[PDB]
Amino acid sequence: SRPILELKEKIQPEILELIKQQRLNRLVEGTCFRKLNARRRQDKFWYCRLSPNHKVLHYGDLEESPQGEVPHDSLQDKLPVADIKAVVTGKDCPHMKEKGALKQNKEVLELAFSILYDSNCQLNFIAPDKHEYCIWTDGLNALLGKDMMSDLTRNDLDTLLSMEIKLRLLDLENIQIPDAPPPIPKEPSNYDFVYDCN
Amino acid sequence: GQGFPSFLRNKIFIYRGKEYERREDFSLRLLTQFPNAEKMTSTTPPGEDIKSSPKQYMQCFTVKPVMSLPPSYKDKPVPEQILNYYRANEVQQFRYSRPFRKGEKDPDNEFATMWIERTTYTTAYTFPGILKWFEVKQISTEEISPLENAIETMELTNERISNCVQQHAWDRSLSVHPLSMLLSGIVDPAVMGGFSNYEKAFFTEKYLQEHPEDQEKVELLKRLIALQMPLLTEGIRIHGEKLTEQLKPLHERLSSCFRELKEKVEKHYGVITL
Amino acid sequence: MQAIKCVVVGDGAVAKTCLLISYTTNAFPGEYIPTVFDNYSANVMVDGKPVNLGLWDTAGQEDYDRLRPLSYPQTDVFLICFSLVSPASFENVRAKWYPEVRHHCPNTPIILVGTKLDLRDDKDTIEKLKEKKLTPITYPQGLAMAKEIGAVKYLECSALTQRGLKTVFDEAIRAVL
Repeated sequence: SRPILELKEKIQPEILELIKQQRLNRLVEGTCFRKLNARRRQDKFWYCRLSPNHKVLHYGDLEESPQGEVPHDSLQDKLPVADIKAVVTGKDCPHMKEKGALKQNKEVLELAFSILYDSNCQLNFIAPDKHEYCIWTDGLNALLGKDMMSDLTRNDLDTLLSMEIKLRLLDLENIQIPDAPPPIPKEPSNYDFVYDCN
Repeated sequence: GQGFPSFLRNKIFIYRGKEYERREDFSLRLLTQFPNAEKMTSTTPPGEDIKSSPKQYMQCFTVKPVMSLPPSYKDKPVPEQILNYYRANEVQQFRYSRPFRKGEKDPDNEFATMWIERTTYTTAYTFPGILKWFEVKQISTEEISPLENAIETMELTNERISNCVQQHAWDRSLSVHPLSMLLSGIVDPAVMGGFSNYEKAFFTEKYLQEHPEDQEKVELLKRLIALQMPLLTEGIRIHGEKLTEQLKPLHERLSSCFRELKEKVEKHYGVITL
Repeated sequence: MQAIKCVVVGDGAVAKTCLLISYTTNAFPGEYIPTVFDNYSANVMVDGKPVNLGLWDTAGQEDYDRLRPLSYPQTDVFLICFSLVSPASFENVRAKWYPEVRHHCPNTPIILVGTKLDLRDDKDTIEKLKEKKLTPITYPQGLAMAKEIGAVKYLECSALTQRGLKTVFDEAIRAVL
């Protein structure tokens, strides 16, 4: 499958952009995200909806809505997508290093993500589980315009690339691809097509 | 810009924002309305390059709702409520003051250079309307001399004091903190003494060399502060009516400085009271 | 409907009045028109309901320490102020402003606020401070001072940019709320 593998991974980007566009859709539909230490009458659930334009984020201390995202003007309808330095994931979150009242336990080490903005403000949030944590980081990095960080993302890449290529080898069925490509027959220099064009 | 729609490119509109739109909140809302959300910084003048360039450029700022003309209301001692309604509604004129430095930037003083290039805006229709916004119809600039600015500042201060005095004179269960607010701020121009600032700016004979024929305005300043002092008197008496023990040192300071300024204007400024 | 008392002090070399008047005017940045009188007021909603507001513009030099505290009584919040780019302001506040403020009103929600937030990273200003042997003091030690008081908040803003300035005042109002 050496010619097959070359031809397969060589036409990569379409699945990549499809994955990322889906991630953007997932961010837009969003969910009621999770806050820090929302124990005493603090709304742990709260939606963070990406703009359909994907430039602003509708988020804030929204209520405990089990249905999820509600379309309206959230507590803060802006997150500046043009200046976010990064998102800190895991131990890099300072709130994980908190040793006082906001001690995020070791059971949320993989659920910690904070948006870097204003160079002094952070958005220390929690994910309900790993897969959506990685999904949100994926969507953010897509806004950041870089690679993805979900195991499920690699899963999707491999499975769908295999599906597409497996569909393509139907014309060459019972035929083989010489890993050394066939030599190009020489083209006569004249372009005087005796029969008409088109 | 040019990417704006046909009726939007190189256009200017006036928006009837919400009751408490801080400027940048409304700016954020407008950016939500648009891609290419970049904000210009030469707020007053347009950009000729951008009068044709793509990449839609915008700019937003609050403007002053110029008072309407309540008909058959010009002199009758009508209560405020109808006027406060007329402050914002049924309006078509809108102005915006333009700070400008004109003259020497001497350190202790700025009122030697202030020249306001106010910008009056007239739109075809009258807020409120079918649309929460409207395109400006005619644009007009203005020019204001430091004498003039001193004037307008002075009266608008006077009417503000009158307004607070009357609004508290009709309702008794009313906070006295605004009275402290004003009475303090006027009594001690602590950060910079506005009165002496007028004196150096215009009352000095130097200005009467820059403005010999234009001394018919410094006398207007004199008459306007002259009408100010009795308003300060009603302010002092109103405070005394609403005075408390914490305000007692405050009130005595106000009263002492008030009669000080009284004698000063009568003789030191030489202005004749009524 | 209601109003809130809120005092502001600080050394006169920072022109806090410029910030206050720019905010109340809602003007363009760097386009405020300075009046002649102090003690500004405004009427803003922060959450739920709009509130009236009154800002005590207090002169900051040492002499008026006899008249300034008489306005302190029954002030809902006070806003202590400085210049982020003035180590001398830090000396004055940690040494004079903050101590006497805590003395006069040991019972008041307090927020420390920076100023010239842009000039904290102004390279020419920073090099001037270095050649004048002053420090363009950064956030973390300001945070340390805030913890030293344990103020209900500490923020940094600028007048030429008004950044966080609305956040400053919303935090100030919600301090009572």
